[PDB]
Amino acid sequence: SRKESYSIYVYKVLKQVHPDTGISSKAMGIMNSFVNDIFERIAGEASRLAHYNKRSTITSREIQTAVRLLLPGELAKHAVSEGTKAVTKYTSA
Amino acid sequence: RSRKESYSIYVYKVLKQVHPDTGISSKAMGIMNSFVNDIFERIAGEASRLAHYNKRSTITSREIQTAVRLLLPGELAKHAVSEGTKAVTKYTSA
Amino acid sequence: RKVLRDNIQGITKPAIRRLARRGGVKRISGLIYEETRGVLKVFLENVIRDAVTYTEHAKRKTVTAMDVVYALKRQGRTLYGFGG
Amino acid sequence: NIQGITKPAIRRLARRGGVKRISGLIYEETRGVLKVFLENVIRDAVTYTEHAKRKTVTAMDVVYALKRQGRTLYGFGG
Amino acid sequence: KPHRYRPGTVALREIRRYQKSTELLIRKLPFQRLVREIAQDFKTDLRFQSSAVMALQEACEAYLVGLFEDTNLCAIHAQRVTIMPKDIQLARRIRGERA
Amino acid sequence: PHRYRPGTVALREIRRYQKSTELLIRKLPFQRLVREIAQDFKTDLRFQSSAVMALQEACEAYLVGLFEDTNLCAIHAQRVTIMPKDIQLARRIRGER
Amino acid sequence: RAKAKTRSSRAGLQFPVGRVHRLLRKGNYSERVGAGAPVYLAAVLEYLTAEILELAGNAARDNKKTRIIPRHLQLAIRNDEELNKLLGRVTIAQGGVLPNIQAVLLPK
Amino acid sequence: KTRSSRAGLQFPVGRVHRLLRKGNYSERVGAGAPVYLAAVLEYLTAEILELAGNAARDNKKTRIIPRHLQLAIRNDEELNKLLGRVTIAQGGVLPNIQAVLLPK
DNA sequence: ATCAATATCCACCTGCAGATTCTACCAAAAGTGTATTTGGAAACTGCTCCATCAAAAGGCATGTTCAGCTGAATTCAGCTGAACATGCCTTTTGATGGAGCAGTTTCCAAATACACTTTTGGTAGAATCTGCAGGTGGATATTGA
DNA sequence: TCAATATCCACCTGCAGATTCTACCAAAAGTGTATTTGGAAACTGCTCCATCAAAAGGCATGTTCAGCTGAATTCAGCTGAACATGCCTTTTGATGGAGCAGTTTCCAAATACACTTTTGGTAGAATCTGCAGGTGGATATTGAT
Ligand SMILES: [Cl-]
Ligand SMILES: [Cl-]
Ligand SMILES: [Cl-]
Ligand SMILES: [Cl-]
Ligand SMILES: [Mn+2]
Ligand SMILES: [Mn+2]
Ligand SMILES: [Mn+2]
Ligand SMILES: [Mn+2]
Ligand SMILES: [Mn+2]
Ligand SMILES: [Mn+2]
Ligand SMILES: [Mn+2]
Ligand SMILES: [Mn+2]
Ligand SMILES: [Mn+2]
Repeated sequence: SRKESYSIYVYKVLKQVHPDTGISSKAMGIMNSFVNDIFERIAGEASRLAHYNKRSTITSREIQTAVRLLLPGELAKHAVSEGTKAVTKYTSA
Repeated sequence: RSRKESYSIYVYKVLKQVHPDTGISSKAMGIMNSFVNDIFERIAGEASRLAHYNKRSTITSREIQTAVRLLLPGELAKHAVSEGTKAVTKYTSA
Repeated sequence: RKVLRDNIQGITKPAIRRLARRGGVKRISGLIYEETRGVLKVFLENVIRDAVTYTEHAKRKTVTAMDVVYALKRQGRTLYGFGG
Repeated sequence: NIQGITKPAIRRLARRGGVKRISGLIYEETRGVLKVFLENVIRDAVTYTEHAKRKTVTAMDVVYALKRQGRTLYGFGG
Repeated sequence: KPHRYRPGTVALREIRRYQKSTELLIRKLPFQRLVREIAQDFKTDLRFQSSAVMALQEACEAYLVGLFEDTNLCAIHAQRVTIMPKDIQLARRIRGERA
Repeated sequence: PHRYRPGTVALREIRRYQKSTELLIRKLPFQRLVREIAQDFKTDLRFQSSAVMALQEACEAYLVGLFEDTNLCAIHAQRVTIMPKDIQLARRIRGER
Repeated sequence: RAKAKTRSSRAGLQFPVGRVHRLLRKGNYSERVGAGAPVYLAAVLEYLTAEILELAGNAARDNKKTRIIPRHLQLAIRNDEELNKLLGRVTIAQGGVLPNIQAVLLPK
Repeated sequence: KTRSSRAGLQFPVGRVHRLLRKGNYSERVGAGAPVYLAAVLEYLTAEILELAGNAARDNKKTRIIPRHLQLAIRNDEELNKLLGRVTIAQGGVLPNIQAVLLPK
C-alpha cells in the first residue's frame, strides 16, 4: 500500500543548501526521525498550552510559544522569524 | 461565583476505608490531588499513543490496561490490573 | 520602586550549609558557597524563564503558581502541592 | 547467552567510550547492566507487540519502547 | 572547662536534625528578592502570586538538597569527606545538566 | 623482539574506535541474547531484523555513554582504571539505580 | 423514570466514573472513548491512592499523629520500592528527605 | 496553487495540517499553525543539512551519511542541547580523550 | 572506667488555626431514542522470518612475561568546624489602595463540514556512481640500546 | 642520538551496492458553498498583590583557635596490557517453506449525538479539635582524664 515520509522534502531542502551534496538512505532515515520527533514535541507543547488556557484551537500563537519553550536560544530566534515570515507571506498574495 | 473540582472527596472516602481513625491535612490533600491528576495524565497519555500507533480511534479498557502495564512497576501493575478488570466485568454485569 | 541588585548573596553560607546537611553532607570546602549560588542561579533562571513564558502566552502580568508548576513539569522536575 | 557478549567486545565498547585501562571485574559488571537494559526495553517492546496482537516484534515496537525509556533512537521509523 | 564538641560532632547532629525536618532552609524574604530580580531581567512589570514564589523555593531547595546528596557521593568516591566544587561539577556532568 | 608499552595500544584503539561507527558486539551472539530475554515475556516470538538492529544500536550507544561517565568517575578518584564502583556511582547519579 | 444509578456504584467504586469519562473525552486523547475505559481508569487511580494512604496512614501512626501530613506522604513513598520508582522524578512539597547518613561519615 | 508555495515553503503545509488535526492535539487547528510549524520544521532541517554537508565536505565526501549528522549535531552547542537525549544510529561518537590519559 | 557538660527524648497541658461536618444551588452526570462508526471474524496473499547447511575467516580464548598503576603508609601545613560576642534585618501582624484576574454578554471573523475537481506522492522498474577496500611507497611514532 | 619495528598517510584504481532517474495512478490536497462557534472586545465585580509601619528576637556575620583532613611523597606487590598461538563460532549466502502481517468485505455491538431530568459536589458557614509550642525530668551522649 502506502507509507508516507518527509524524504522528498528533506531532499529538496538539501539541494537548496548543498546543490552538489547527496544523502544516503540511512541518513535520510535519521532526518525523517528528526522531523517526526520535533513535530511531536512542538505539537505536544502547543496542545498543553491551549489546554492550560482553556482554548480549543491551536493557532500559530501556540506553535510560536511552543518553539520558544523547546528550542535553545539562537535556534528559537531564527525558528520564530522563519515561522512568522511564512505566515505573513501566506496571508498576503 | 467561580468553582473548581478536585478529587478531595474521593481521596477522603478511600482514606476512611483504610484508616477510619485518621485525618489528612489540606496540604497533604493537595499533594494527593496532584498525584491523581499526574497518574491520570500518564495513563491517558500512554493510552492515547497506544491507540494512535494502532490506527485505532477509540480508547478502550484494553488501552488503559496496556498503559498501566507500561507505567507501573511489578506488583503495583498486577494489583491495579486486577482491580480495573474486576471493576469493568462488574460494571458490565449491568 | 527600588533597584534590585546582588540578591543572590541573600543565599547565605549558613542557608547553604543547612541544605548540605539535609543532603547528608558533613564537611564543606570554602569554595562550595560560590559554586552553589551559581548553580542555584542557573536553575532558577531556567524555571523562571519558562514560567514567565506561560504567563505571557496567557496575556497575564502575574506569574501564577500554575505557571511555575507547568514550568517545572517541562524540565522534568514535577512538583506536587501547588495545584494542577 | 549473555556470556556470548565477550571480554574483547566489551573492551571495544569501553575504548569508544574513551577508556584506557579496565579492571578484571568490569566484564561481569557490564553484562549485568546490559542485561537490565535489554530486559527493560524488550519487556516494553513486547508489550506493544502483544497489544497489537502480533507475534513479531517490529522495529517500531522497539522504537516506541526506547522512546518511553528516555532513549529516543533515530533511524528506524522514528 | 570550657566544653567543646570535636569537629564533626555538631555537623552530624545537624544532619540528623535537618533530615528529620521539612521546613524551608533558605530565608523567605531574601529568596523572594532573588526571584523578583531574576524575573525582572526577563520581563519588566511582573507580579507574583505568593504561592508561585513558594512553589519555586520548594523546587530550588529540593533540587539543591538532591544535588548535595550526589555531590556527597562524589566526594566519598574520591575518599574524601569534604565536598568540593569539582564534586558538584562531576555530579551535574553525569546528571546531564551540562557538558 | 618488539613490544609497545602498556597503554600505547590502548590509546591507539581509542583513536580507532572513536573514529568508526560499526557495531562492536558480534551480531549473532547479540541476536541470541535478545531472543532469550524476549522468550521470558512472550513465547514463540519473531523479530524483524531491523528490530534486532535497533536494539543493538540503542544498547551499544547506551554502554558507550555509560563507559564515558564511568571513566570520568575513575579519573575523579584519581585512577586511570575503571572499576565496578565507577559504573555503580555513574548509574546512581543518573538515577538508574 | 428509571432508578438513577451512578456508574461508580455499578462499578463498585469510590472514585468518579462520570468525571473521569468526561476528563477523557475533553483531554484530546482520542476521537472516541469506550464505556469501560473510565471505569478501568477510575479503579486504577482509586487502587493507587488507597495504597499510598495505607502507607502514609501508618507513617502517621508511627510518629504518633492522627493526621496525615506531607512528610508522612514522603516517608511512605520513599520507603516503598515501587511507589518510589513510580514517583522517582516527583517532588513532594514539605516532604523533606529520608534520614540517611553514609557510614564512612560516622565516628569510628 | 498549494499552500506550501503560497507560504513559500518546501515542507508540506497540507500534510502538516492533516497530521495536526488527526493527532488529537486540539479540537480545532488554525490556518496559520500548519504554515508556521512547517516553516519551523524546514528551517531546523536546513540547519542540520547545512552543517552535515560541511562535515561531509571536510571528510572529503559528497554524500551525507549518519556519521556526518552526528558530527554536525554534537559539535554544535544548540543542536546538541536540543537532541541531548537522542541517539543517531550509526553515528558513533566525537573523537575525545581525557588529557590525564595521554602519554608522558 | 568514671563522671561533668550538654543534648535529646518522652509525657503532660490547652487554647486556637485549621480541619470537619453542614446546608443550599447549580454544573454536569444520568436516562432514552437515534444515527453512525468501529473494529472484530473468516478468507486469502504475498512478505520476510526461521532453518539449513557449508564452508572459510577472522576473531576469540589461552598462557607468558613484566611494566607501571593502585593501594597502603606516613607526614604535615593550614583549612574549615565549633563556640562566642554583636546587633541587623527577616518575621509577624495589620490594614489599604487598586492592579488585574476572572466572570457574564455579545457577535464577527475564522474553522468545520461537505461534496467535487485536480494534483502530488508513493511505488515497482531502469540507468549510474560515490567510495570501499586494496596497493606500494613514503615519512611517522615508538622503543630499545 | 642511532637503527628498526610497526603505524599511518597518500594518491590512485575499479568494481558494485546503492542512489538516481523513469513512467503511472490512486489517495490526499485544493475549491466552493453553507453553517457553526470559538474566544476576542466590553465592561466590571472583587480577589489578591504591592507596600508601608513597627517591634522583636531569631540568625547572619566575623573572629579566634586548633583538630584532623586533604595533599604530597614514597614504594612494593600484583593486576592488567601486550603478544603470539591455535581452533571454532560468526558471517555470508542462497534456497525453501511457512507463519502471519496486512486488506477484504460483512454488520452486530458499541459510540456519538440531542434534549430532558436528576443529583452528586462545590462554596462558604458554622462546628469541632489535633497538636504546635511550652515546661520539666528522665536518658543518653560526648569528651576529658
Ligand atoms: Cl574543586
Ligand atoms: Cl569496585
Ligand atoms: Cl471500553
Ligand atoms: Cl492560526
Ligand atoms: Mn536587573
Ligand atoms: Mn482595573
Ligand atoms: Mn508526481
Ligand atoms: Mn579508503
Ligand atoms: Mn460561543
Ligand atoms: Mn552583625
Ligand atoms: Mn596545628
Ligand atoms: Mn586523610
Ligand atoms: Mn511538640
